[PDB]
Amino acid sequence: NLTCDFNDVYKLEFHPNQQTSVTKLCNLTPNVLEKVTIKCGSDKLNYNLYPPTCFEEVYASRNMMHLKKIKEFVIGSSMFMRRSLTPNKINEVSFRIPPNMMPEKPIYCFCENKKTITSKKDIINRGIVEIIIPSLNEKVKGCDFTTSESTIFSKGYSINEISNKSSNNQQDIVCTVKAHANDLIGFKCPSNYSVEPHDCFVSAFNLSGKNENLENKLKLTNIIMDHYNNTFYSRLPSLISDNWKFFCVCSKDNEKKLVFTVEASISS
Amino acid sequence: SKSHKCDFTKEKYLLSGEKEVSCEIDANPSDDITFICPNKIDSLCFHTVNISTMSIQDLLYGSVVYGNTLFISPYVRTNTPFYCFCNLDTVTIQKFLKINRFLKDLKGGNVSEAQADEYLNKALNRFKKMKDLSKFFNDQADNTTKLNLPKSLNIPNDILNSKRGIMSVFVRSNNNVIKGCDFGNNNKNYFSHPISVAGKVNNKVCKIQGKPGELVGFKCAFEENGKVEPPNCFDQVLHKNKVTDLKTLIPGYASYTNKHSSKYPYYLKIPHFVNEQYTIQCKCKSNNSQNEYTFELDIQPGES
Ligand SMILES: *[C@@H]1O[C@H](CO)[C@@H](O)[C@H](O)[C@H]1NC(C)=O
Ligand SMILES: *[C@@H]1O[C@H](CO)[C@@H](O)[C@H](O)[C@H]1NC(C)=O
Repeated sequence: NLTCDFNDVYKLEFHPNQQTSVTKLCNLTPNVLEKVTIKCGSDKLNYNLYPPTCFEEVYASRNMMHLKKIKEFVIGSSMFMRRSLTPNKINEVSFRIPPNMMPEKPIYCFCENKKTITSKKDIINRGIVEIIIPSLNEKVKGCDFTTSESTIFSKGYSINEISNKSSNNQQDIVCTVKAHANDLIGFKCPSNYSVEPHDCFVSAFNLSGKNENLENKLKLTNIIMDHYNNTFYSRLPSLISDNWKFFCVCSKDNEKKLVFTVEASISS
Repeated sequence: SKSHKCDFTKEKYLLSGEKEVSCEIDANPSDDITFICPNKIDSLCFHTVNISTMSIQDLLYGSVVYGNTLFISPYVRTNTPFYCFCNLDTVTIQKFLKINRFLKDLKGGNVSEAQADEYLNKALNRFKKMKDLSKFFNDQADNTTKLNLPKSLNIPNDILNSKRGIMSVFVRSNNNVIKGCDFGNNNKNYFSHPISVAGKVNNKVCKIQGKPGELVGFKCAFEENGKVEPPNCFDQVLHKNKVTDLKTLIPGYASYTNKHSSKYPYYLKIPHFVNEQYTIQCKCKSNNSQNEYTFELDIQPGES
């Protein structure tokens, strides 16, 4: 599927009398906002992942050089999950592909099965996970509160704007994006801010205010609410019934409110 | 889960016709009703209610009341009503009418960018306004007969210095027992892990696993002046045997607790996404060593 299982599919067991190391490849080409997953090792399979912090750390090439950090190599990446089954090692990892405006590029994470044979040597059934980051052509209709020169969103804000040194913290920052059907929307907030509501794209704020309309009016897909990265993404539906307006708030005490608001025009 | 409110501050209720003003509310389990009365009479809601008095924990076991809000229990057995009377004394009406005007806060085209700004900025302060009101109400003690409002509403000191209101609630029954620990000796078995039932409970620790999106919790043995460790559970928990802010482990969580004592249960709604595995705990603390237990929670990664 969109998972590179190395235990129950793409099996990395050794065949008998093995004396050389082979390398299975699991190439995936996801679309933006989709979830990729690596299953490797278990309580009955002693496989280790490289880098053990993948996907938070990945390799930029299949040859395990130029190790890089995904927060900076693939801006926008979200929903990093890590699940363990044997103690003292984690075996199922996953994350959500972010919007990209630059050319496609791969990221790599390896998974090795190692054993010493009898001179003597050690043989490895390596499994390379090759993910291609899709390229889009228009930036996301959204707000980046972490930079005025965002590589993901259309509107951006320098920190001199979201801090209260020049303006008082009573005048908030309202970022309106207009968008239509099948459009990517989202926002990113700085690290120690909190997003209200907890499920912004499942529940937003009505323009009467303090209202979580739970979005029966606008049914959004590919909803991503990463509260660890304050990165939020979704896509408006195939058809817009009526024009709608909703908003969500990033808040931090003694700071301005950073508010993301969308007007969805009727589209088909 | 819907959220109900009966605000007797409104002119629609203060300048009404008959002498018995009545707001009616039909709730369900895990809902939350809020009651804003200028001068609470008879019983003190939501801690003590009027039957035509009883304390809410005996009527609807598993409920929590914080500030002026009742989080209904995530398990009710029988459909039950409650009543809370509010004495609108002539000048209490007049007094708040003078404060409600000072506050002064469906098909809008909003073609100009600027008028769209005003409607949103208007909606933004009602958001910011209500937040600071529940914060001030939570700081309030449990025994409070006279409602007061937070300063920095800028309301004048001159304004701070007939009708009878009755709000009546009915809440339905359900059958889904609480995924939690009940550390009190009673045979009602409202929780997944009582100690009246053997085995659920070992070495004074109650070990529960929680999945993303689930609501779990615990309720200490009842006493009037008990405490929880950490004092701010669930907002601060024990993690790796040190007091950690829960927001650093599972941001996006919700909680339903009482900051002033351990009398009421403690509920944690695990967020829609937790990224790692996390073991956390909170402890019941008492001058009675037989009433002290640890609530250990295994939070399992996933999505929802
Ligand atoms: C966020 O808060 C933590 C804890 O106070 C602090 O250590 C960290 O440096 C803060 N980060 C930023 C970007 O302010
Ligand atoms: C509430 O009760 C406590 C004792 O538990 C008492 O000290 C306090 O003064 C009371 N507050 C009011 C407003 O009656």
